[PDB]
Amino acid sequence: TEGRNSIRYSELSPLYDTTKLYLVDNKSADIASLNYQNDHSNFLTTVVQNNDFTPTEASTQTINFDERSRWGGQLKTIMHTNMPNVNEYMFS
Amino acid sequence: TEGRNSIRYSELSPLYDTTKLYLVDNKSADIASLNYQNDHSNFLTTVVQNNDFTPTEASTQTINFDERSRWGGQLKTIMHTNMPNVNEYMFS
Amino acid sequence: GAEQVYWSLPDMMQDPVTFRSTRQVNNYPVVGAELMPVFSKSFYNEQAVYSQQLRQATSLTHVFNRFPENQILIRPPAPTITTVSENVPALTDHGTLPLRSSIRGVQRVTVTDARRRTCPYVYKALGIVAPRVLSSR
Repeated sequence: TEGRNSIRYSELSPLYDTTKLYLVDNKSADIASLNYQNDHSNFLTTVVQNNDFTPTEASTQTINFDERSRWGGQLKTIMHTNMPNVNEYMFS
Repeated sequence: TEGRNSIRYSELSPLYDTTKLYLVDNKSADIASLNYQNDHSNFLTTVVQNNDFTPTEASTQTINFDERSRWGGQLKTIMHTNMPNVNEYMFS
Repeated sequence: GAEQVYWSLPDMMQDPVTFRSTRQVNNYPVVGAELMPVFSKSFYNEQAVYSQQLRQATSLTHVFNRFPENQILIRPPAPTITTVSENVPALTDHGTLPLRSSIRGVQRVTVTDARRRTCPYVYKALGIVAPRVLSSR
């Protein structure tokens, strides 16, 4: 199991066999640059938390997990909605 | 020669068998913090160029070169002075 | 004042130790240091009083030396040695540093000040890199 479980970003230290990846939408940099036409159901967000890079030039780095191993990670979601009773979208 | 020639800072990537180390005195952080009583002939300066650390809390990290090898590096200096002909310091 | 100058080259050489890999303009990890090429030079006019007595007769009525009768407010005499700055070219050799594996076609260069700002008085800049082999892998 040792050896083949490193997680290299590009230039930081390599991790080993557990991280976390945050898919948030409340970053103040994505509001002005990437997401301009779309809303909270179809947005576009970044993973790197480095803040030496604007997200137009942060769309190039690759968080390459180690090969010669099959990876895979579980998913946890939190959603919150507010729809009325009678509305036009659901034919009511 | 391979293997035993890494240069680890503490958390960045390891280099290999050539760097440079700058002993400057014109940093704007050392003027307000470290050097307050002394002058250009007996000053006290930092080596880390990270600027996430004030130099009072940067006096803890160690740039440890790799063991099982004897190291050693050459020195180049640049000094510039202005003394008068007749003065009191040199009994003239 | 003799200030230092920093060369940066962030697409060919690797980063030196304790430097963060960034693409902001005013950080740009430094690859070598020098001195600003502005020297001094002495000339020894040796007269300095007759050459001041005669200079304000054919060139200067009373524009400088407005009060040519009061002893305290009189024009100061010129020294017997005079010093003027000058600009010379600088040829330097900075030693070896490790370079990257793949080199892109376009490259950046940057020449900064001690307070991380570009000096506008640079007229010519020129560099030559000659790769060699170091330890194996």
